[PDB]
Amino acid sequence: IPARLRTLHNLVIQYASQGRYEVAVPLCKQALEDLEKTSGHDHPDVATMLNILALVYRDQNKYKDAANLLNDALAIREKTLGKDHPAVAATLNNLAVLYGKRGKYKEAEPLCKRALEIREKVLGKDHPDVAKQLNNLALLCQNQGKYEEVEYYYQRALEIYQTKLGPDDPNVAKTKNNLASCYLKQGKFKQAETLYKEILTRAHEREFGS
Repeated sequence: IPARLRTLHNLVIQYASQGRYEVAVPLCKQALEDLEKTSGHDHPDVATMLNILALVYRDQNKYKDAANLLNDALAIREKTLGKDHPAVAATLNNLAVLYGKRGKYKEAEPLCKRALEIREKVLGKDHPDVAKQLNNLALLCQNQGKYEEVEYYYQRALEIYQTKLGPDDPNVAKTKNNLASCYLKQGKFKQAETLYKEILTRAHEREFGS
């Protein structure tokens, strides 16, 4: 991300995190206006700026306002960076999240799957950004009740995370809790209780010393 933009990012998110949207929002909109003046609309820095203001709106739960901006950012990024660029998968995942926040889980799912395929096609089927996207897809299938698909995506992500980061990785514990719940939802008690035992024991192990 360009340097003068992330400084603005830090400043605006600081304001947002104090609930001071009356300052965060004008700063983003003016910065967007001034960016457009310098480089015209179809420029990566404009998409980046739109993503910052979409985050601020999301932080206020203005979900449809945020999607409008990211839909604009997505078209910019596809034209300027390409249909398979990682930033396009980033913008697709955020749109999947915003549609899901409006109960529009059937619109969300293609967007999230595309972001997954983009990340596999760039980072390889084993990258942990793929696991992260898998966790995001799993959560969306859960809100549609597709528990066999949830369990598949969580297993894939647990395997990426645990074979590629530590067994003591925050995400490994996070993905194990998610999958454990999903087993219990399905009635697969002995699979659910196998995972729960691991979580407890490893937690006890972490606090205890050598």
